[PDB]
Amino acid sequence: KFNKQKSSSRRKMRKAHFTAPAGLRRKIMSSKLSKELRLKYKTRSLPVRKDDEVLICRGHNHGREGKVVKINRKRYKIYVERVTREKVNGESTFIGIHPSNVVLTKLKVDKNRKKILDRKA
Amino acid sequence: GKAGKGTGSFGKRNGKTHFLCLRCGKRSYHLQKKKCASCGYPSAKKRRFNWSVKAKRRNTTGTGRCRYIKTLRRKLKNKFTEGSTPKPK
Amino acid sequence: GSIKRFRLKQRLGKCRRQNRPVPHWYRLKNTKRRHWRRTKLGL
Amino acid sequence: NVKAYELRTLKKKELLDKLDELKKELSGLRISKALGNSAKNSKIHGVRKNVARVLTVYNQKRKMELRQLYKNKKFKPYNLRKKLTKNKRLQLSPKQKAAMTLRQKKKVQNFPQRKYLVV
RNA sequence: GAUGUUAGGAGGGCAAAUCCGCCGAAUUUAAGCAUAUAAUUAAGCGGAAGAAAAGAAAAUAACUAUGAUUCCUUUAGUAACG
RNA sequence: UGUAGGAGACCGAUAGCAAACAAGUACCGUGAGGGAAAGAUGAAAUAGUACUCAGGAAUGAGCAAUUAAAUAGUACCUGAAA
RNA sequence: UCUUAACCCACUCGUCUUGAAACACGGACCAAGGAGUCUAGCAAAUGUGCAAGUGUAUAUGAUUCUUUAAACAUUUUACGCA
RNA sequence: AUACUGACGUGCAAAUCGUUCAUUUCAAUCACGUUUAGGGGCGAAAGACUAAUCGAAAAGCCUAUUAGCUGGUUAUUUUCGA
RNA sequence: ACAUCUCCCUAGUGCAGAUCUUGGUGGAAGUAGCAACUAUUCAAAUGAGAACUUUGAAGACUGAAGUGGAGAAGGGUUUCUUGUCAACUGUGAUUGAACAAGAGUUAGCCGCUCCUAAGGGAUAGCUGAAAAGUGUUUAAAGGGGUCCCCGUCUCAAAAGGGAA
RNA sequence: AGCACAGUCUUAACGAUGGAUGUCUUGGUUCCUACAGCGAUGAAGGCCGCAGCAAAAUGCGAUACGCAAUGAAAAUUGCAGUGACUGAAUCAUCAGAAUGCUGAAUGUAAACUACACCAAUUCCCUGGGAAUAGUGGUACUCCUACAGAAA
Repeated sequence: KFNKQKSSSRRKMRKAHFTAPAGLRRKIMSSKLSKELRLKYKTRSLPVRKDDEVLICRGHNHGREGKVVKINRKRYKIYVERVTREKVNGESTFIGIHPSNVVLTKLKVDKNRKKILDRKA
Repeated sequence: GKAGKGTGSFGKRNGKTHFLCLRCGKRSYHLQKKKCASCGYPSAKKRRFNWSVKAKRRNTTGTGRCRYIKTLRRKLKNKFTEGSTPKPK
Repeated sequence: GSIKRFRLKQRLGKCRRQNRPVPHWYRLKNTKRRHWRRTKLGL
Repeated sequence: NVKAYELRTLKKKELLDKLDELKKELSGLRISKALGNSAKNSKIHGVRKNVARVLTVYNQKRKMELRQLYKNKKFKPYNLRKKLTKNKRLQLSPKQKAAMTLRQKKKVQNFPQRKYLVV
């Protein structure tokens, strides 16, 4: 913006969003952190891991809480346990949720994640 | 003449006078005079000319692999790191 | 014709190998197919 | 599956023996693949890469031993020797390019470009 | 001056926008056309660089003179050629 | 010109680089060469047309069935004129 | 509004052409694309600013440095035309 | 490939088919290999032939050549008007 | 996603027409047409469905200058088995040189491969700005013998020559 | 269960037919800024390969859609394998690897996987033991140095 090196064109920014490397995709699988935890760490946002616990804030399933099943980094969908959906034949899969539609409560904290939390503090 | 012009001519058109060309690859090797028409061979020089722009572009550098030019890119920025490695943990 | 040399032999086997349709296991995650009388190799 | 750091420890006779053993197994896998009857074919990827990892480590160690053998004076193998532009390889040295005549040197010594201000 | 698979080395080839060398036309214009024009251009064969080329006076002036090169603004569509 | 950026009172799929795409490709020419047509479902197909009946089989229909929407059914946006 | 009726009138449009309804020419039909422009230099006209002057040229300057690729300023007496 | 100016003449065919006729041991016919390339070749000569192309091939470029000549040249109302 | 008539700059700005360009589409019309090469029939099998698939019985034709064997060019998996019927197979079609899956070409002795010819490309030189034009034409370059004697090279016949 | 001349023309409704219009757009475009040569240390070009299941682009080269190293760093799935409480699985970086056959292409060649000649050669082990006909070298011109020959 005030920097005149980095582009503000729509076209390039979109292209970067779509052709993103896996690490870049992982970066934009971030979610807002739950309100007391947010206060505790003074941390707005964290990248989700597969075993985390979210509350859904948008879509028809808003106000459902639950553990995260699977992440699809590539096409930008997380899967949550209580947003099941049956297919056309009646077979059950999970509804995909955009990561900005959910707020994160319980983070699973590994050594690396702890080091990141330490960096944020 | 039944084997005359047109239909009679095309019927007798067996026997290829052009083959692949080892250097050029475009089917431009004339067998009888032992010469490739485009890109030369067996001439040391590459035979080409500036009147067809289309021909000039469709055999440009970057048509193929560019095995070493591609490798040299990124290497040029890095340069200073010659012969070296990121240090051990 | 009946007579041939190694480069021609290899290429014809290559073209035969190439011609085969796209595999369906890839598809569930287009085609250029040659028919011999209609389109000649032109080698 | 193999770990590069573990491989670097090993003796050359032993490392090559391991490589040959892996090759025999890989060959067996290729025979199983060709046979096609209840194939365990997905293992081939892993084995080919393990062989690749082994070959890199052996080649690195051998190269380093040859490099150590040719450590000093002129006449290192030119494969081993520095890769840089042909023009750079061809030219006279920067050291020589910088160097200049005695009459010029005396002139340089006579007229230094000093730093200055104005009252 | 030969000879050498002698020892150490080099050149060759590709790419070409800008750059430099040769070689080098016609359509066209004149309401025709032959000189002039197009044009010291297009094509052709060569050589370079990240820029090159030019460069330290066998220069201009006729002034109270200036003082290597390049480039811009200019002189100037002028002296002049036809 | 090659690569890397930043751009725009530019074009918006018969336009714009020949090329928004598996295009300097398919395809055509003995060969030098010539050289295309070719984007859009939906929010989500980890929602892609289940099941039943009549059908040799294509297919059709459903009191059946996904979706907010199927005269949205994958040669899927809107869908003009002849 | 649409619709036939009936009375009165009504000859293929475009075209070059003295003269086209022509036994002159182009037009099976529909859709989309499809043709007095831009630059240079000159002129008059009119608007507009200044005036015996005028035009800041090239260029320098800045707490100019998302816009800003213009806008601003002319040293704490070049040049065009008159 | 002489004639039937036969059939065919939106073909079976960008020269075919039928019937007729000429040629057949030599200035014979056929293949394969080979030679000569565009104001150039090659020509028992017809301006013949030189890849369905010839009183100057094909390809690309100069090129968006040029044209007192042909065709086309797009909304409305109102005014003066050859 | 859309406007601006409040005002004003800017334009690749208004189509019926160019035997316009490009794309679609009619009327012509279920019409022209599917006219070379003597002839097919009967019964059965297959299959959802048979004039033109398969089998059998008849009748016939090609008539060894063969719709027969072998081969070259050229094509290039077209072969072959197993499936098979969306499109194609200008009628039908279960057929197929179509489509899908696989399989298949084994040489001391058969060819190429070796040799030279008509020939092509170079060396030695010499010309040409170079590009190229030439080819022993002012040669200190390849081979055989035991320091001598020969002595430009190379590619060019799948029907000449040639080891089995 | 009856009743409708048919055709042609025209009209409206409702559709087929067709792909215009509108709406988009990981594309073009021009300008400006910036750096800017690769090659006998074998390039570009071109072939021939390479995926467990793999055709075409992409990618890569017999170690072949990744190797080593680094920084990120727990997942990866079409099937199937694999890995995680950090040198594996995933990415990006990529300075060490490797680097097919060719191609100036350079041993003589060339519708050849043809053909010479000279070196035989490679690995393991600490000064010895095993392997393989495999692997190299051998173009033309030039220069500097050396050599024994000549006049």
